[PDB]
Amino acid sequence: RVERYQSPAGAPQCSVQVQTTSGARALADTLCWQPELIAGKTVCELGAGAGLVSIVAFLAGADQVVATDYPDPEILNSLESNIREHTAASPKVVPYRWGDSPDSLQRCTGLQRFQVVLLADLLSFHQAHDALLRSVKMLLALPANDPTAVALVTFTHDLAFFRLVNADGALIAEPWLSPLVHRWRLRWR
Repeated sequence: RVERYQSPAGAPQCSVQVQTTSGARALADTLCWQPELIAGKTVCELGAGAGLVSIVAFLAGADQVVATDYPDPEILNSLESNIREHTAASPKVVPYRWGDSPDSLQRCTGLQRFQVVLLADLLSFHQAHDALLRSVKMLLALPANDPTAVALVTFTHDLAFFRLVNADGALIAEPWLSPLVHRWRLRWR
């Protein structure tokens, strides 16, 4: 089942066709309107799924996109097949289980941490909220080096994930942009 995507009218502009096995569209939409969010930044996508946001991230001029999903051949292969089919410093596709030390991911890509971290539609399964939090804590660039470091979290209409973040006082979870599907933001401090 091929889902087709193209950016909205009046955006600083490409159509994407991907094999499949919502807030992804929303996070994408944002990236086209505000490419300067990720222009020249290092980007890591958690649960990249079909690969839409990572492809857009690339087309927006990130200096590295590391798209990740669960270590499953079926999903990774097509993730890569989709990402490659729209790439002519190519993005890397790396397996990563939420909560795992990122040593191997940092081995494969050369990056320790990331300036932008993208989380489209990962919020439905609650029992994973903790591992997601810890993942962001481990993957997001530390303020010492990058003060403008950010994790962009988008989801489709609970907010308990963000409750979980703030209770754990390391990161801080704030709303970020108006709803289309909601858009939030994680950050240090």
